[PDB]
Amino acid sequence: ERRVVAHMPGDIIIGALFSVHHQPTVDKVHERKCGAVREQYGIQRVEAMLHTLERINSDPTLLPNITLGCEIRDSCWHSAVALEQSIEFIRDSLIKKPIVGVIGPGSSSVAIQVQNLLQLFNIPQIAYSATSMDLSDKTLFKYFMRVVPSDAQQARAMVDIVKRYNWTYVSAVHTEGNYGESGMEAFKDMSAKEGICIAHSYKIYSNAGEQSFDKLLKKLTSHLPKARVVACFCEGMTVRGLLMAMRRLGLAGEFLLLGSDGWADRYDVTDGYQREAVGGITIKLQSPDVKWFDDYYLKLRPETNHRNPWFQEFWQHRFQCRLEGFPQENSKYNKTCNSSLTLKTHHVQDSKMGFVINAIYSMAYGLHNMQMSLCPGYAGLCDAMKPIDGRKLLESLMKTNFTGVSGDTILFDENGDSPGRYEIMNFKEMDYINVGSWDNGELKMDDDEVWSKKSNIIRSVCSEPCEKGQIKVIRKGEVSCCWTCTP
Amino acid sequence: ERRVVAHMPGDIIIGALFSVHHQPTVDKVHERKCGAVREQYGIQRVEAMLHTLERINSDPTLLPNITLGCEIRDSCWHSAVALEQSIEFIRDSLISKKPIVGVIGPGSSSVAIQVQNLLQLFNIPQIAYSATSMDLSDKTLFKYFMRVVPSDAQQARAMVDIVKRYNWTYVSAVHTEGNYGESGMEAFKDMSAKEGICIAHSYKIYSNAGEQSFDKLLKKLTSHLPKARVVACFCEGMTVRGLLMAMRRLGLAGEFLLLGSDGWADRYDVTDGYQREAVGGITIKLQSPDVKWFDDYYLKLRPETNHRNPWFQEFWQHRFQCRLEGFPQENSKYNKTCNSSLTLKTHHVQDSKMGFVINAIYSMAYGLHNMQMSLCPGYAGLCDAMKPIDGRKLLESLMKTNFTGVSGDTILFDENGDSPGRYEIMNFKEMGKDYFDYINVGSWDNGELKMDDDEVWSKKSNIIRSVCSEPCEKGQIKVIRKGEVSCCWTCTPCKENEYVFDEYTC
Ligand SMILES: *[C@@H]1O[C@H](CO)[C@@H](O)[C@H](O)[C@H]1NC(C)=O
Ligand SMILES: *[C@@H]1O[C@H](CO)[C@@H](O)[C@H](O)[C@H]1NC(C)=O
Ligand SMILES: *[C@@H]1O[C@H](CO)[C@@H](O)[C@H](O)[C@H]1NC(C)=O
Ligand SMILES: *[C@@H]1O[C@H](CO)[C@@H](O)[C@H](O)[C@H]1NC(C)=O
Ligand SMILES: *[C@@H]1O[C@H](CO)[C@@H](O)[C@H](O)[C@H]1NC(C)=O
Ligand SMILES: *[C@@H]1O[C@H](CO)[C@@H](O)[C@H](O)[C@H]1NC(C)=O
Ligand SMILES: [Mg+2]
Repeated sequence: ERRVVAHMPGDIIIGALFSVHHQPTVDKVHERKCGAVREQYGIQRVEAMLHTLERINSDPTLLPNITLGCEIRDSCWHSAVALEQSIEFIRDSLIKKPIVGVIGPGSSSVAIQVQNLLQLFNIPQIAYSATSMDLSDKTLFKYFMRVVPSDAQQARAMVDIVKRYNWTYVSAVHTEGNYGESGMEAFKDMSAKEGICIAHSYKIYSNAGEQSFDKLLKKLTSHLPKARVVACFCEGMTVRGLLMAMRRLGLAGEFLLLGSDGWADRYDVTDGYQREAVGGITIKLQSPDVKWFDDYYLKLRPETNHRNPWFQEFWQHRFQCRLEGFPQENSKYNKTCNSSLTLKTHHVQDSKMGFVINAIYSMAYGLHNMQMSLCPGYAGLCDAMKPIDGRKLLESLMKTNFTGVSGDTILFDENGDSPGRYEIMNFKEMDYINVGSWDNGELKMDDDEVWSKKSNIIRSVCSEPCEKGQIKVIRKGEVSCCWTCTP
Repeated sequence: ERRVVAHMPGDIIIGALFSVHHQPTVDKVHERKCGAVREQYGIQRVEAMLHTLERINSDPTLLPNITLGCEIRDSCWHSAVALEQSIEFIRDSLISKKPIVGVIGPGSSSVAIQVQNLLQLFNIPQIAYSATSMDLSDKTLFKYFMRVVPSDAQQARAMVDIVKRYNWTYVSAVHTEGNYGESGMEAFKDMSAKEGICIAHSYKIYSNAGEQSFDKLLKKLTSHLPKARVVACFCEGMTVRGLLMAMRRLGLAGEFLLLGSDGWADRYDVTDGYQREAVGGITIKLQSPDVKWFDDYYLKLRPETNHRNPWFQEFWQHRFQCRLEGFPQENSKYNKTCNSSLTLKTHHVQDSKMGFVINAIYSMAYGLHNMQMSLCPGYAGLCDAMKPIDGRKLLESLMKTNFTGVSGDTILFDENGDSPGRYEIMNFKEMGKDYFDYINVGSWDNGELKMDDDEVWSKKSNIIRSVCSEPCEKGQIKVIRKGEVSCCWTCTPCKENEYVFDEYTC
């Protein structure tokens, strides 16, 4: 109740919807009472927003004589609360200091709802983790950009990997959802057009159980001789459940798991089942650590950081102590916060931190190019920039081309989507180790590191090529890659 | 004469009078045979017209589903030829094909006066891009005249507020006699006198005499050396250079402060090689940024491709002093032949008032758009109320027009069809090893005068004082009206038995 907002003043104010708290319980959905505080998706991304705007105001090349402000609201990873705060943006325009554009939110569905709201008022929205290829349609989501690649780009990466190693007959398993269905149908179309055959579409949920995973493993073994590669558009723990199935049913290394981004180099899926895990090839989303972010965030102190209102709550929650003498001091904590406490103690940077920073820079560069166009000779905001036109800002943001925080030359296509830049990992008995890269179609790889020799490359084919004497290829009737050699 | 016209088709056609050629020789004024081609005032402004109409037709927000055409005629900077071409405008208007809705230009203020006197007879709105003379401010006499440039009176107001800001009560005045000197000087006199500033004397000097008259006038200016030191200069370009040559000759090196006009704003040919006496002067420059997209268009042009501009072959041959072999408009008497490597980027200088030409074209376009939005509310193109366009209605729309210019300016016209003044103040300072340069010191935006006080002067003591009489002691004031000047008094002791009635008499 009476939600707080971390807002920074400036000549231009950019809205931000971060997931500071967890989504409310099933009970309080009609009440909108968020859960515990979130470290990575919350406080870290809020501080990223704040310090990135500070660093952008510091830069004299980008937006000179203009101050960038923000208004950071808690989305709580739930469509309803995000809609509440987006409505607060829409009314807070009212025309103090209207919101030019919104950053986020996290979830793709929550992003869809926030976009359906914002496009009604011509407010450009840039996402940092919304990947579902439903948002690629710009007739339905006119003002939606994103610095992350769609799920279709990842399915394209898997298609070209299966292509490169001449795997014509492959099985398919996906975690059913708005990600499984999407990635799997994109993979099906792309593979079928490239000349690859699928056994059929297998869907397994993560919370099925330790018997449905075994039934699905047997349904996958029902194609044991011909197919050996299982294209896996799967969540994180779905791969661990299938590795537990490989342990149970004793299929140790009888199949090749082409892992998705859910299982990229995340140890918690393999550890203690590393036996069956060896051999798998996984797609990881290339995300380097933003050094200067860590340098800023790890120095923070609740004694000093007052602009982030959730930082006192976060300090008490992370260290399970009580910030004695502070305004947001909470009881029910037995221990008291020691002055030695530091954020460096077991610090893990946010998964997609680089993408949050890149989206903030995307908004900043769009505003800067709009100022350079509308106000040619002016340094700050001339009368064409007062007020900023949402339509014109969108026009500029669609054209935006800049070099990201990690060296990426990030730019948006006609559909407001960003190019895919993944790195391929192989789980080898030495750990996930890098084996190649995928840059928007350009697939380079270390062929003689995933396999020792050219003979070791597992073959996945339904029917062997017909004899030079006995050539006549005849379609059996069930699959296109299964023929009968007749005279 | 069979003059050629650069015309572009459209649903609405806008006339334009640009100065493609020089004005005819004194002999051929009754013959109307124009001179050499002009790069900046000519070809550049013609291409500006054409490409600006292209870019406006590209915009779906401004005039959607309507095509803007034009008819670009050579005014030759001479009243007679401009009247000829304006007559062709008004007659193919009367005949209907494709009447001329409005005219852009011309350049000269006198030629603008004549063209306006012609056009207003047929209710054709005219927008000027360089006609500044404040004679055109009267709308009872020039009912259909707009202009995106400020009047000369706005510039005199800028000088008045500059003299005001630095407490310069007693200043001398010099102007180049003409339709600009007289105007600016009388406006300055009225404004200064109302603000509380006195004039030492108003000297008028012509640009063509000199080397004796400049020295006599410099001596007449020195006849007030101690009291007055600031000389408000409503002067042409080379008049300031003549006065700097006088300062060189008579050895008055930095004995006076020259408050320069737009004739000498950052115009180097006035200072160069006399930069010694030029240092210190404060000049008003008309803020004109470079139109990037214009250059991007113009510098790519090629006579092999550009056929819509008929003068482009002549211009290509003249600028590069070569011969366009194999072309229809190929001219002899050129010894060299045109190389295929030749580019317009070679020593390119954008037109002085290019932004204003583009802003005038946009003014006409936005006026037409607002007229279409009013007459035809739901319609996209031209309904029957827009067929035909009423000159009176178009004028009504253009007077109310308010839009954001090419450079971010909020261009709008007042009740007198004049635009707000947006000037920038320059100071000629010695910047290091023999590097003399005009440097920005502040801005004047229709009354709002911002400035960098501690950059034109190092300290508050360095600010030159220009005052006739020092303030009288508070006890014994008795300021005496001599009878000749309004603010030049003599401080006298008030009679011991008399009382201090006011600050003027006892
Ligand atoms: C504008 O920016 C310059 C640096 O580029 C700075 O020196 C100046 O103080 C700024 N002025 C305003 C009014 O922001
Ligand atoms: C992106 O911008 C750079 C300049 O920083 C330019 O060289 C490059 O061609 C641009 N690329 C695209 C695709 O616009
Ligand atoms: C206006 O022009 C567009 C093309 O830009 C065309 O599709 C549309 O049909 C036109 N509208 C009318 C009413 O003619
Ligand atoms: C002008 O005089 C007033 C006092 O009448 C003073 O306050 C002001 O600073 C002066 N301005 C300048 C530029 O000297
Ligand atoms: C054309 O230009 C090139 C480069 O400027 C020059 O080397 C060449 O000699 C020129 N050709 C003629 C015929 O002058
Ligand atoms: C802009 O134009 C409108 C015409 O409707 C006028 O009322 C308004 O005063 C103009 N803006 C300014 C700042 O004068
Ligand atoms: Mg900045």
